Amino acid sequence: TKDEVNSYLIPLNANRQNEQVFGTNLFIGDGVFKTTLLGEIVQYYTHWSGSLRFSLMYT
Amino acid sequence: QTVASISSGPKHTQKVPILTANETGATMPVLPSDSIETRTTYMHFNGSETDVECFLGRAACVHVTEIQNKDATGIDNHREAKLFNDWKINLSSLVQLRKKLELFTYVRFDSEYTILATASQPDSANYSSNLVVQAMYVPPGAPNPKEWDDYTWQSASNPSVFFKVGDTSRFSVPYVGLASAYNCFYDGYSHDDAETQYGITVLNHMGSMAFRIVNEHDEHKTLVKIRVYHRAKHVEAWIPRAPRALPYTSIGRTNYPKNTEPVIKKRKGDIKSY
Amino acid sequence: QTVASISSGPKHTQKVPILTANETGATMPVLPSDSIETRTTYMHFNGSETDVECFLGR
Amino acid sequence: VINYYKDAASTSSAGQSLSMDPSKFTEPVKDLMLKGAPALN
Amino acid sequence: VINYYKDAASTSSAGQSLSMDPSKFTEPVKDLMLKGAPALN
Amino acid sequence: GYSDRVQQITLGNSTITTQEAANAVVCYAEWPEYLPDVDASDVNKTSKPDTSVCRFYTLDSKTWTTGSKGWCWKLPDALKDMGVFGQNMFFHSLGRSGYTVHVQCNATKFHSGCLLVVVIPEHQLASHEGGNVSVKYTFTHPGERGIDLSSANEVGGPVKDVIYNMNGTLLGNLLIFPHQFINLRTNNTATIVIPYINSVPIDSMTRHNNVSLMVIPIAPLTVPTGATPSLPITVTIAPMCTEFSGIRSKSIVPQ
Amino acid sequence: GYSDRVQQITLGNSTITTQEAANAVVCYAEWPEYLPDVDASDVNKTSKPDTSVCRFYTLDSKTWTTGSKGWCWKLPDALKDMGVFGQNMFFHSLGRSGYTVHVQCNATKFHSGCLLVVVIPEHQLASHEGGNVSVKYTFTHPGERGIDLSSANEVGGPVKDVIYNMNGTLLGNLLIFPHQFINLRTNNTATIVIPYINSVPIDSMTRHNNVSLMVIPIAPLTVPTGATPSLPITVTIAPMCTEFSGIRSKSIVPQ
Amino acid sequence: PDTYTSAGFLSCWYQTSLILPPETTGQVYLLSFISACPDFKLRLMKDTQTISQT
Ligand SMILES: COc1cc(CC(=O)c2ccc(C#N)cc2)c([N+](=O)[O-])cc1OC
Repeated sequence: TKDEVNSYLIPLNANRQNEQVFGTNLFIGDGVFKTTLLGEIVQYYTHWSGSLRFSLMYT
Repeated sequence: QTVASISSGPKHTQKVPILTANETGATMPVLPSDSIETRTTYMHFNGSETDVECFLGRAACVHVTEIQNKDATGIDNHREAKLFNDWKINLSSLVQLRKKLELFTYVRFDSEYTILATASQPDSANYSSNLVVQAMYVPPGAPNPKEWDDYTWQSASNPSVFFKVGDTSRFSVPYVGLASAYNCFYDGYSHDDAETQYGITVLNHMGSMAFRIVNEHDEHKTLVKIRVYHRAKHVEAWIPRAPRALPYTSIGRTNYPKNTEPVIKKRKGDIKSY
Repeated sequence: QTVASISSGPKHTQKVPILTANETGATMPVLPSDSIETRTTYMHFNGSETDVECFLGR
Repeated sequence: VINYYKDAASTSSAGQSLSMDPSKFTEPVKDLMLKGAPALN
Repeated sequence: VINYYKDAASTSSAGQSLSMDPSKFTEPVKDLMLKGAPALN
Repeated sequence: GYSDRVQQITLGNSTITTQEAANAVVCYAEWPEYLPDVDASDVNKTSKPDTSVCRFYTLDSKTWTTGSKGWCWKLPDALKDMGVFGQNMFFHSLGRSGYTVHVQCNATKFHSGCLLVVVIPEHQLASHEGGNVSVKYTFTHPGERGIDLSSANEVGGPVKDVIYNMNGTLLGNLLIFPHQFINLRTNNTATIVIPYINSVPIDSMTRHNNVSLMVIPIAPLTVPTGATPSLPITVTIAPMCTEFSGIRSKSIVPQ
Repeated sequence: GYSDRVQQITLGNSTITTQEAANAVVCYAEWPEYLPDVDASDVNKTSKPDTSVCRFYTLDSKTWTTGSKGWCWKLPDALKDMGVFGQNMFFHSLGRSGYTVHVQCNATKFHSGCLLVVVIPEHQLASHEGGNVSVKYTFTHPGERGIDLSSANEVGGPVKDVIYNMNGTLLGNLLIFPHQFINLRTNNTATIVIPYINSVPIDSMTRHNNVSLMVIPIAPLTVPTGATPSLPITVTIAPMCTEFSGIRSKSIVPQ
Repeated sequence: PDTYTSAGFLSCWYQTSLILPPETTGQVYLLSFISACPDFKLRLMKDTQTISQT
């Protein structure tokens, strides 16, 4: 409903099988990416190209 | 220097240069010296004026728009009142330059723009105001102006030009295509969708040019008309095609009007008439 | 001039470049060639327009 | 011809290409055809 | 590029730095970490 | 001993022969080739099925009658359901390819007729509705059946007046594009080799058709007295130097 | 700094990682390779899709319960509907391939269980009916679902007593075949690289399954007190050095 | 965001499942990060929609 630390937490459920954990399109200048450092800087330019580095850390 | 025609005399051989077979798809380089007796003559010509660099290398008007200086009090939609205006950048709105560009399929070049602004005071006015125009380039993704006085006109990152009305603005822009060349035609869509748009209108999302008058309003109303000119430089062209024959109907698509006059002239007489 | 991606083929080793520990505070420079088979490509780009001199230069 | 500006786009027109090879359009055939010889042999 | 003015501030933009070293931000760790080797050994 | 008239073309396990050709055309004098590193952008290593996709596929024969207007096919669309080539088209995000087009039409020394066979890069069709109407995806993706220029317009489809090349330009100037003629008294077949022509190194093979192939009757068909007033026209196409990139799940397209 | 425990495998655009492996097995110490001229017979030039078929495909996860008997998959059958690999299988008369099998199963340091993961070349199954009854095509081509050894017999199908390996030999000697164990207290994954093993240079990929993969619980699953009495088992397979030959129309198989 | 130039999709699924040890019931979370590879390029500087005043 509002911005919060939880917005960064991706929930993972025990004993679930082959089910989807999360999804997103790759418009780096909008959506989930819009507020990130990458998204923020990317928006200062019209064109982009190259490879993205997406990582996940288990807690 | 170069010879235009070599000296050629009588002929009687089994080498018949003027007998070909156009179904091969080739246009054999037959010369006058292949079918008549010729004398020597020189070119004294390089064909510099027909170089694509020259052909697309001169300024052509690509857009005309209008904005006006008047009291903004009460106006809800500034854009509509023309307190400021837009131009969705494109080069196929005015047909003259368009037909030239469409003589090719792919085209690559840098662009040199020249923007002319002319004032007009149709109603009663005591003097001609000295207005300053601001043309700001709004690349796709940049916030669009909503009021002639948005924060958007700060233009911290968007490039923009300020110049007096009556004067002219000039600057060049590098080749901004996302691909190696611009497409004059595109037999495709934005994605595999049943209803989505067809044509280069899909590739041509170059953004807008926002125009406004920096001055506050005067007692009278001033109408400023803006004309944008485009000159190509450092030109490259690929895949020449058949010239446009029928009139255009829309920006970007090849559509032509229903019920159009024939394009080919009809003989006033026979097929034998001179 | 500069290569954007080197040619990289199949892989089966104990050297796992894509397994890191972000709690160290570092962003290991992992490349596409570290997790997929790639071909050679060049940059044809210097990044002159993203230089701070250019960014604040207008 | 002194370039006052830093970027290439700023420079003026390129000047005549001086290449001029029409054959890629007039003679795009696989087997070379010599003028004077039977088009279809 | 002839400087018409006496002071340095008068000159135009500096031109690309051409340094480009991201490691002071991406890898500010004390013990060097080699790509491919265990992050935590 | 040899002649432009007689030729053989072998790609994969398919071979076509003709004893009445008129040379062959290689678009803009360039033979198809694979994508070189210097021009590449997409970092994915590509896939080159070679012989399994670079072979001749024969489309359904059309029937040339005394009233035919012409036909128009589009590539790679026309081969989307052709063996492994087709499969690769939908399973990959990107791909590039060249082709060898072979149009066949034989009659007798008593018949007469002249077909124009041309390849048009980026053949952006026009809407018969004029104004600014678009041409729905389905109508520019006819598949191997291609578009019949003598069929009636249809909502969302393209205009089909042979005379204006379906794009507002005159038929007579179609010759500026790599072409060949099948003039029954001379020809029997037409052959055109197409190299990859695009402003990008590789592209989507489903949302964009790189070229369209048109077979247009110029000099109308005429048959000897009392003979069947029609002749079949057959189109055979073979991809070459085909590369596929970015494999994923199979793509689903409009209808 | 390195270890048999941690490994990465990259084929095509797919990469699997494991931090609890137990080395890896390369059947008969031979890495897969392409068919050399000296051994070839079929004169057709082959097709090597490379990266588009030599990648990891993940089958539906099985559920290991306290009563599971085991599962059996067959190759290339198990991948017949997997992307471009599958398509090539049916469009070609012949083909050969090797694989990298990766079986996954993780629990906690409190669980206990031991799976035998083995590759059996020419695993000719037996009919539960005995005598001289055959095993219908359908039943040895289960697809990616594989055969469940704890399911009931069915007319025309194979016998499924885990104990007799579905062929009249004892389970305990299955270890003479290239294998690996997934012992929960040690293992997390099992990896086996399979080279092409056949008495012919290349073969039909639909009428003959070169090897079958079996995942058999030996030491039964046990979970900590009050925990879910099951663990999922996932099988991921990637073809390698795949060659297809003799392309024609698509094959139609029983059911 | 432009359709012609869309980049695709990113998704994550369970390969096997998440297994917790005894005496453990708390929720488990993942932290995701995004950054660019040296591969990266950006062109044509423009104003951002991420700030305004008013
Ligand atoms: C002067 O107004 C501007 C115009 C443009 C558009 C441009 O140059 C262009 C030219 C030809 C074709 C084609 N085909 C596509 C785009 C850009 N721009 O694209 O960035 C900026 C402008 O002011 C910074």
